[PDB]
Amino acid sequence: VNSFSGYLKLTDNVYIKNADIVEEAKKVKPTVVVNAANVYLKHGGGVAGALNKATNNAMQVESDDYIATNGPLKVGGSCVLSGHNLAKHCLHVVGPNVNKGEDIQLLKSAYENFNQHEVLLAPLLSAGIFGADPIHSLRVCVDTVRTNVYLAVFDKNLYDKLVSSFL
Ligand SMILES: O=C(O)CNC(=O)c1cccc(O)c1
Repeated sequence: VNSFSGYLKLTDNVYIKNADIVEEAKKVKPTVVVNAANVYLKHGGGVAGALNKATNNAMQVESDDYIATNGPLKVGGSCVLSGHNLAKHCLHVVGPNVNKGEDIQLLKSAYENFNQHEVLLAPLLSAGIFGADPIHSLRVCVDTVRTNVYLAVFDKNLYDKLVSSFL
């Protein structure tokens, strides 16, 4: 038994809710929140900007030190950093950005990072401003992630379509 409430069960291990992931992280304070990162950890908008804003920019300060030491992530890659006031840890995962020409086949590699963590609060990777079809992203999630994932979908209209079209 964990602290997540009001999620619709899709599979053995995948759960979904219409929720602001920032508000969800503040309420639950999960072990791991997933950020929809880019390779530079420049948290300007969507999930990364909202979580970064909720940390009062401490996520961006930490991220800049990480990049100055280690260089950019890979598309499909991740790093673990502090969760600040939102979570124990933030798993920054880079899904492919369709609006930048990145290989959508990298979405499965991106989701494989979640398997290193027993439980996560996460967005649908490569959805929103990353330009992928959220229906596709949910299918890859269900077919790739084996650990327990709690998906927060910001848009109520998209949430209802994700549930009602789920195979
Ligand atoms: O849910 C998604 O797939 C995309 N969500 C966002 O971009 C987002 C989530 C929470 C706050 C916010 O300003 C944007």
